[PDB]
Amino acid sequence: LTSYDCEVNAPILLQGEELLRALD
Amino acid sequence: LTSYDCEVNAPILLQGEELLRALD
Amino acid sequence: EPREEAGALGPAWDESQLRSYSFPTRPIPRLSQSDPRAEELIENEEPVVLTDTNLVYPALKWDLEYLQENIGNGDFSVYSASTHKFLYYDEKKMANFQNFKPRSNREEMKFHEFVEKLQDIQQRGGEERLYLQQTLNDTVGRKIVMDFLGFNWNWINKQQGKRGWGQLTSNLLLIGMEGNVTPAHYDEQQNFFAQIKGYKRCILFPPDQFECLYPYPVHHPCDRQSQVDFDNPDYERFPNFQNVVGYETVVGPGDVLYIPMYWWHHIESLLNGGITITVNFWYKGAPTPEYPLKAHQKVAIMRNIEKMLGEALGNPQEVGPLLNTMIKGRYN
Amino acid sequence: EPREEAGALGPAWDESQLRSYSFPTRPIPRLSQSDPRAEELIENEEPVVLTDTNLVYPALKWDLEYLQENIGNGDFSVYSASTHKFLYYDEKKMANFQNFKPRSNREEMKFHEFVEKLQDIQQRGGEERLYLQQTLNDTVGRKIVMDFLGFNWNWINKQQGKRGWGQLTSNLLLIGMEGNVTPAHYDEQQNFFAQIKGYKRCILFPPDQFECLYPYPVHHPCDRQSQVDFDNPDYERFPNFQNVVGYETVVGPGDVLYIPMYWWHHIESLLNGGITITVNFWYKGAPTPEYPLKAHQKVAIMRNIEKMLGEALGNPQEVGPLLNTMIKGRYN
Ligand SMILES: O=C(O)CNC(=O)C(=O)O
Ligand SMILES: O=C(O)CNC(=O)C(=O)O
Ligand SMILES: [Fe+2]
Ligand SMILES: [Fe+2]
Repeated sequence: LTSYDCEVNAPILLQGEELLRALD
Repeated sequence: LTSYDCEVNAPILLQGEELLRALD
Repeated sequence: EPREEAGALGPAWDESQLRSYSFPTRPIPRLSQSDPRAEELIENEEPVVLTDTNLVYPALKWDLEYLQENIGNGDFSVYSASTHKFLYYDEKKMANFQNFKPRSNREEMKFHEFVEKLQDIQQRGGEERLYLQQTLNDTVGRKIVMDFLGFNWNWINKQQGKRGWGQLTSNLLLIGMEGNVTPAHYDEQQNFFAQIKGYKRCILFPPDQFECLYPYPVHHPCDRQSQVDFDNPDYERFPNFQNVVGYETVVGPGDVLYIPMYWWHHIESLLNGGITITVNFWYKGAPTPEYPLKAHQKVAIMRNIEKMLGEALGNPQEVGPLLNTMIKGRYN
Repeated sequence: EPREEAGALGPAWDESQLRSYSFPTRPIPRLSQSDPRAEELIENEEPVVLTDTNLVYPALKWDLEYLQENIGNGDFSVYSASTHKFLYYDEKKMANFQNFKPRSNREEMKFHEFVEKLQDIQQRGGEERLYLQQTLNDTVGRKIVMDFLGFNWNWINKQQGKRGWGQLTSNLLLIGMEGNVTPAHYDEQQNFFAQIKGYKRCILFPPDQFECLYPYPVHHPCDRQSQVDFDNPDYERFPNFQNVVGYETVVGPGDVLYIPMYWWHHIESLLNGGITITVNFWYKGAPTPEYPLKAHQKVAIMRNIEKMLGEALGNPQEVGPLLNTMIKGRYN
């Protein structure tokens, strides 16, 4: 009940952690 | 969420179905 | 209109024996058990008075003398009150509501002690009121066992089977003084309510009248009971009680009232009608399997939200403030 | 008091560039990354402006010309508005609220098209406003890739590790016109907010100010955003907005603002300050494991109740009436 999602003001092409690793 | 309990105006010695069968 | 007792024994009761309330009602149908309409009502979870089930035929001879002589030496829960209202409360929930002060007290006694108490009040013209409410169990004596076995199990077992109900959990024996009232509440089990001695006026309200009846918070001892004082309704706190509409009937010896699960009910022993005796049959409801949702399903949902919040917050008194915080300026 | 730019270049900004609002605020601390107090604040999920992380040092040279030349031919989401307020909305939830009419529209375009649009507005003295908001992905060109790799991953990876956070989900590139406002809302991820060009005033409110900020219903497109119009607060609908107290700061090139998960934030590009550029770093929060419960935990609970009710009722618009039915005359 205390659990939470990860929604932000942007929709859910690599990005974040995936972008970084692919690049490195 | 639609599930329900069986609380009534009485607390929760055999009784009900158990009383009946023991007797019969 | 009050029925006429067979043999020209006159009206079983009259209007002056009914308490006066602020809302209108319509009659619950009184039907024969063989009438298809009765089956339709039960199937649809709607109340009906059945006049000829012979459900507790053998108990029709019961009275205080016969019961004292035959019901054993087991303990009976007897409530004592200074008011006609016997508001039910759950003792296990009292710790969480230290400020709740019950108007009635439970005392455990032997049947003959209950009977003696009733006698002392009568003789001393006392205003005290008693209401015995005790589940039938193995301590009852031989004759009561014989009587109980003579109940119409054939008929009620078919009902249980036909409706997909769960098990019989208990049979509550209720013995009340004239004028006693069990204030409006709903129970979470199916109920065949079998009248044995005297007359009780039963006022029922469908589950969709939840908004008009204002049950206590789930964690309060009076969970499932209405907060409205039917004798002095506070319309400022409970404005929709002005919209309540009941279904009513008066049951007498031999009658069985089906009180469907989640249906609100207010029960009163007729003024000046002497003691009343009733035995109920409580069955767990069928299993929770489609839209649109039924009223009683929404009630189950609300109860569940209250229950989960109490557990998650770790203090049931925090439930209200969180709910308020959720709705103000957002959903209200 | 506005800071002085190195080299006697005068005040970075002045009071007249800030919009005027109805509530008081206190400053967010500005500290060095090496200052133990900064670590304490982040550990405790409290905001802090870090002045020397060099988090996006290589991006400090970014401007429209350099980005147009190097950021690739991928699509960029650009919002267009007739007002300074760019209220965020979730397009997937629009079907369930047919009457919601967004004040801004999203258009997908190439970077050079965004730049051209900005130019046309300037020249034609238009009142139109644009706000590019686009997650950084694989279509960016070589130089941007080089810049991105030059971010201070060493420092931010340690932060991620130290706080038990989950993965970096994305980096949002925000390019706004002077005067643009992102209205108050909270995000469910941890955020290091790295300012690159221009100045943005950030007003934050702790999660325990939920009662003062009145977020939309969870199923509404503006879920997580405040319903209060900061420019014309309706105290009749939102009386506790009269009790709101913010934490504020103005960030400029090189500054990093930690916006802790669940903290409300209102962000505005200074009036007459030219375009602004920011890159955020969004990380999923740590795992849900003790009483008393934190404010943000109660917020999570409320969101969950809303979510479950919407699913159980089968229509999110039924959520409000059920909640109201639950509390009136019972918990309010
Ligand atoms: O008969 C009474 O006074 C009370 N009975 C019930 O509420 C019941 O049987 O469910
Ligand atoms: O910078 C802006 O205008 C909006 N940014 C955010 O709300 C954010 O990064 O979480
Ligand atoms: Fe009952
Ligand atoms: Fe945000």
